[PDB]
Amino acid sequence: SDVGTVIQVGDGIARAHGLDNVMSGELVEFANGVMGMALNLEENNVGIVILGPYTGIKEGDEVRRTGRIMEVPVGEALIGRVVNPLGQPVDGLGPVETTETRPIESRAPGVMDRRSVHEPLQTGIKAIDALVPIGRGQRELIIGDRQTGKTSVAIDTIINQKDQNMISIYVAIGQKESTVRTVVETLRKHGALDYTIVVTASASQPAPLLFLAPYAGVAMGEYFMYKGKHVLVVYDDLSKQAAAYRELSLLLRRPPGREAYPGDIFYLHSRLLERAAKLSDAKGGGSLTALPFVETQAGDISAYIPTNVISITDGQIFLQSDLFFSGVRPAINAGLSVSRVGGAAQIKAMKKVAGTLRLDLAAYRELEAFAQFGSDLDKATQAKLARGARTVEVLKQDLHQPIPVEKQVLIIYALTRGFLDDIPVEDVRRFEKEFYLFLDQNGQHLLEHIRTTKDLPNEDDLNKAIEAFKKTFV
Amino acid sequence: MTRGRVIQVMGPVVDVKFENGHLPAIYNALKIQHKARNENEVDIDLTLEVALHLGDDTVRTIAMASTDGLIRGMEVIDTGAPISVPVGEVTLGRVFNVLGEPIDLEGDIPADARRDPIHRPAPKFEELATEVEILETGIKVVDLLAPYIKGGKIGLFGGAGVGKTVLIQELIHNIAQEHGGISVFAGVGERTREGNDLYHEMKDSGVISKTAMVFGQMNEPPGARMRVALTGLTMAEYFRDEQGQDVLLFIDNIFRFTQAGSEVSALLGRMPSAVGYQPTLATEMGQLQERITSTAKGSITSIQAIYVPADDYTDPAPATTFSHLDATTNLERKLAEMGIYPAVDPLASTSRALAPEIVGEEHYQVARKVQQTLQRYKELQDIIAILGMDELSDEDKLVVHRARRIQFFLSQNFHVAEQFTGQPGSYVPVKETVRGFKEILEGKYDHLPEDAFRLVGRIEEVVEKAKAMG
Amino acid sequence: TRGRVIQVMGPVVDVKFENGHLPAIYNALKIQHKARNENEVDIDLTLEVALHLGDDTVRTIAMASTDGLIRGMEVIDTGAPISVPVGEVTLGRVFNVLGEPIDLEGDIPADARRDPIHRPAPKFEELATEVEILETGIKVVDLLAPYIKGGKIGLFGGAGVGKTVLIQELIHNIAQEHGGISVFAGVGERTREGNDLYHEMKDSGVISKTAMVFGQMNEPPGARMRVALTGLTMAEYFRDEQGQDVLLFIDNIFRFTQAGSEVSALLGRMPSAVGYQPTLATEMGQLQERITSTAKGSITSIQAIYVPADDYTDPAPATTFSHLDATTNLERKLAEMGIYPAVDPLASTSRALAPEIVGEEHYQVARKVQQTLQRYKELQDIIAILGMDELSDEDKLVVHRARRIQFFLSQNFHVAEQFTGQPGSYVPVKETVRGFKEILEGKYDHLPEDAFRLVGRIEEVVEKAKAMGV
Ligand SMILES: Nc1ncnc2c1ncn2[C@@H]1O[C@H](COP(=O)(O)OP(=O)(O)OP(=O)(O)O)[C@@H](O)[C@H]1O
Ligand SMILES: Nc1ncnc2c1ncn2[C@@H]1O[C@H](COP(=O)(O)OP(=O)(O)OP(=O)(O)O)[C@@H](O)[C@H]1O
Ligand SMILES: Nc1ncnc2c1ncn2[C@@H]1O[C@H](COP(=O)(O)OP(=O)(O)O)[C@@H](O)[C@H]1O
Ligand SMILES: [Mg+2]
Ligand SMILES: [Mg+2]
Ligand SMILES: [Mg+2]
Repeated sequence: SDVGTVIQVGDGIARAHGLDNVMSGELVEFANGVMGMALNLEENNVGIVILGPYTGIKEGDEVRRTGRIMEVPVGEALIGRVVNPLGQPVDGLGPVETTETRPIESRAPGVMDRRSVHEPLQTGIKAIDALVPIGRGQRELIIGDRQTGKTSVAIDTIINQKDQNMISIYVAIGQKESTVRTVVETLRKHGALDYTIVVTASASQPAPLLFLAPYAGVAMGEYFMYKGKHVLVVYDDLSKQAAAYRELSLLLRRPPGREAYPGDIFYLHSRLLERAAKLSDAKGGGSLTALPFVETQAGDISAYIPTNVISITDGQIFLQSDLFFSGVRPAINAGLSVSRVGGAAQIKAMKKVAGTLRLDLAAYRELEAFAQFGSDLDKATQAKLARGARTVEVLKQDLHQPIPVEKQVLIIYALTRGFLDDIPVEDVRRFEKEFYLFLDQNGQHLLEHIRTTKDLPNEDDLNKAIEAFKKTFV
Repeated sequence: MTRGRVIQVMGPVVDVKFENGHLPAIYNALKIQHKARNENEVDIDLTLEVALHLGDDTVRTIAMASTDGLIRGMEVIDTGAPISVPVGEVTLGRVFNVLGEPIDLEGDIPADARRDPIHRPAPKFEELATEVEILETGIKVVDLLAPYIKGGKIGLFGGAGVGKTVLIQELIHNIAQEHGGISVFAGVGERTREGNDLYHEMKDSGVISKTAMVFGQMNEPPGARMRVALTGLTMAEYFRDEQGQDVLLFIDNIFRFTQAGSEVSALLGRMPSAVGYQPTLATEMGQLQERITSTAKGSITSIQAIYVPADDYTDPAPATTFSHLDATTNLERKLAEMGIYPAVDPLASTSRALAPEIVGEEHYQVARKVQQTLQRYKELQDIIAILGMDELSDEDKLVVHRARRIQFFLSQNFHVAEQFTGQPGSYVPVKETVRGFKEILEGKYDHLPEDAFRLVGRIEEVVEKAKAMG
Repeated sequence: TRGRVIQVMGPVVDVKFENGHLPAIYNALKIQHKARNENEVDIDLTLEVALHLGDDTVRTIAMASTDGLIRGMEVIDTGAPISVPVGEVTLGRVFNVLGEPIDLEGDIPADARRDPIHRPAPKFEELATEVEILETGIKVVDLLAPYIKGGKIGLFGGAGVGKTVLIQELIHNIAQEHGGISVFAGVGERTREGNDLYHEMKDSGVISKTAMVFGQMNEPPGARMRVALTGLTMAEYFRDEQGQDVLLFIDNIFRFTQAGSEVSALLGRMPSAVGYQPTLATEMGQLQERITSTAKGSITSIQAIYVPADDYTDPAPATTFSHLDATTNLERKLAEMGIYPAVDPLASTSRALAPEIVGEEHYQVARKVQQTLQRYKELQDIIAILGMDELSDEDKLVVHRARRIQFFLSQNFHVAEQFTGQPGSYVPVKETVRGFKEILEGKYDHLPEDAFRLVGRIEEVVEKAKAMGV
């Protein structure tokens, strides 16, 4: 029957007698009151992983089954709060008071439910918006080493959504809690807190909780998508989720795999990442776009988990610490970063300018590799080097200073047509900011034309407006 | 047929105990269909594939669907045969999952359809044929420098985001547009986004009735992602064994077939080997690719794409397939980010049927001159970068002047790229391809600006674009 | 209540409690035996419970060597975890893992307050953060990766790189300045360095502001595991109940994890990673989370971490890297070169290199320095292949000034008087910035590169150049 004694206890895992009617994934609670999941059903024992503080459990304790799957409470009241994988507040401020609950184990949106990704998602990062564009529904991976500007890009993205109508979620897995607090304060100082939710599963938390954290985030994202609102979700590290799953699997004595990872890694990460979608007009047009993060040692992109996640996603943004300390921040390798929705998730003037920009950058990327070493070159060889240097200078921007799209397309129009020829390379950085100010004060009509039209302004007005500023600049 | 109870569940793996002693054979199919008796139970329908016999009337099975909610003691029934996909004329215009159940909402296949077991002994040397027949695609680079062959296996190699799936789709479209033959498309661990895009593109093109589709999605257990290619092949069998005609079979990414095999081996406790790969790797790859043969009746020609992880071709999964290929096509990202589409490397792509007596000697001579000019240009670019175009002598200058135009003219607009650029697309006949390249190599068009050659089809289209630009 | 020992395999023992009562995990058990005959050996031992086995049996990690243990010995249950004497009594004294004092100066009575070592970590509401710089007087840390008060500081390195020299220099300056209670716990250290440090502290008189717990190499794994937790437990009382700011020092934290891995196989855990226990990250985060600054009190924690083979990508250093706020990584190449300390300028980072914390000029100077060093880092590979006469003027200037810079990052140290026979120096941040600004602008190009080696302030650079006769 349902009653049975616990025969083993250790490291957040237990085994139990009885429970002959239990189900796979069923939640189970002990006399201590802590809860856990039944994961392995054997001929005379059940393998249970504990979702809480387990030190109180002893051999001979009776164990009970709840009869349910884990359900995340879902509502509009969660916005701005900080929450656990479980539906319990950890920010103080009392109960969140959600409407109702959803099982976290659910099927994904299927075929013919999705439209093509056509509407942009704006990050305000000139290099990403121009050369690696993203659209609502796209599953873009950001991957790199330590200390190469990874989370500054997610915070920049979430901050910029203030102008749009996006809903955002930040999931932190296996991180130190004071880092969560620092990120929360960074968001709140810039006013973004009201349209975000932060989910915290720190490393100190019992391992099964880190196993359930990404699904905890997607559960709320799905509620908001099916209502019809657009959603953005960030997972700060899938690597720590994989580590927690490997630890939990090894303690259960499941046979190992390539790097001792269990055989269910791809199954689990695909079950997680297939819930991102862009829904059809029949469903309501909602979209749950995801930006997962993966960090792996020493720039070795070739490991088990990195290749799994690269095989599941629609693109990768490759961040290199080599580029960071060279003065190019945020350090993005445009050559190695792949965009599969390049022209479809952009506005028309962005497509038009960015195609030529990428042509210039690809042309420069090879000539620069070796032509600089030979001091003497033909006249036309050096010109492309100068263009590429000005391009890489123009693509750099300060921390937490996101840009609206139209100023981007204006400055890139100035770049591509060669208007920056007179300007020495050092003045180029100041040129962008003073140009932005001058267009704000004088050439507002161009901004209005782009804002209304979603298309490039008349060439004469753009040329006159850009040429006017160059006269003031020194 | 006969029924037994579940005893153990460990994720995808399930164990059954047939107490009476009548055991299913290996690769058999088992069915679980349950209805909840109490409010805590769930309803589940599950398909299990037998993999091992473990003694004392127990068998070990790999599940084809998610195992959540399984309960020890619930009944499993034995079908008595492998997973049987229904085949025939009923599968044209329809989309199925691995189990041969229609994904489309257009309807459900009835009991009338003839059902073919997925697992069947490979054809003998009963009638296998040695004859060689070239298959025309209409793509200048592919038809000129790497012809494909009926019954042969063709490989597409490259990284992520290089142009493989667009090439596969425009191959399907052009085959239906000109040859008019059937095709079958199977996705191994395909993305839902790209599969949806493919269905919508086929509906727009009016091709969905000509082709058939079997879908295997990444969020499914490893075993289904493994078996989807075999059920697609079993679908392709009928149209050349019974209907006796020239069939094609497309495979999305075999890489995932090998990965799913390795993962299933890990779940079964089989000892790893090589770079984490399963013990029985090549016995699986060969058992796949050796049913894809042209007998006297029909070809089952196959075009396949395979993902190379890190620009290195020595990984066991690419290495094993490389021993099966009649023609190989290598797609380069440097081409893909240039204005030259499709991104196919001329020099890295080869075909064993490029022999002069198979393609004809004019074709062979033109191709050889093309490759010679491209190699000389590749060598000379190093000097051009530092010292310029004017340093080299007249012969080298003319060589590069022709080489750039050859590079551009290898590119052409195609009918599936309408979404991406808003231009219609073209098809070039093989004799037209060879004649145009012969005229370019002989230099009938030296005066034309190089921009005219950028993305057009036939050479008279170069003339028309040159007229347009001025 | 008593239980019988039934197994012993090195560190691990297997007590059986058949009385009808069992101990909880983390509890402590006692063995005290009187030798009945000349063969038997008298033994006094304590065991902590680590895992529950099936039949009235627990797996217990021994705190001391297990020699002389006989199957059938009787074990007492204390009913509580390891208790540590907590209070002002800890100041000055030195203790072992079990809580007894090590120096002969006295004993601690029964009436003293004692606390268990195992408890949950602080919650999210309790934490607080700030940006205030903690000046070190060390040019490299001050100018390229400033430490911050209340922030975790990490020293990463393999054997013989300069870790403990930095620990001693920091403890000397900070204990000279700060009015903080200090706790020093040495995990897996050399037992000679403990005595040397004790005598240096007695010379400095800081011993009254310090409490020390010692467990070193010669100890079985259990003490190596629990020693850092004991030191942390003392720092906890000082941070919270007294409400006094505290410093916690731990040298080579790694041996906490290493001792856990060594006994892991004895505990029935399947292997993982490079031999490590499956439960690595859980335990490391469990330790590291308890070391935090709350609103009640603040802990400035300075830690040193060892790498088993000097591969920073090793699992244990990789997991720890995520818990730090400032890191200095020391690697052997700089030690070989003669520049000290061995901190890597281009891989050591802190959360404080931002104009809103350190100011505009400081941030610009630091980033420009790093840019010059990376340019020379690639230029080494270029120069090896081409030679040093093929570079242009600016490329030559880069090498010149990078050579001038990485020497100036070397400083004459105070605690390095024994090793090199030099006075030592304390360099203020403003002087470091002024000197580096002078360097980057080329104000001191004429000086030979030897003049810049192992000096405190740029004025000493000019003095040494004067000594050279230039
Ligand atoms: N545009 C920029 N200009 C200058 N510095 C920048 C810029 N963007 C980011 N940075 C710096 O890069 C770092 C990014 O820190 P962050 O913690 O977000 O990175 P991370 O790669 O996720 O780190 P970790 O591997 O430690 O988790 C910070 O030091 C920040 O100051
Ligand atoms: N600033 C310095 N100037 C001169 N010599 C130094 C300096 N710092 C360290 N050394 C030399 O390098 C040695 C490094 O010994 P140290 O105790 O610092 O090693 P460590 O990095 O802590 O290594 P371990 O982990 O093996 O204990 C010193 O004994 C000394 O000889
Ligand atoms: N003829 C073409 N012109 C422009 N872009 C193309 C063309 N063919 C493919 N692409 C690009 O390829 C991407 C589609 O992904 P694809 O390359 O087909 O998948 P895979 O990753 O399998 O190579 C799109 O972003 C599209 O821009
Ligand atoms: Mg982080
Ligand atoms: Mg593809
Ligand atoms: Mg040491």
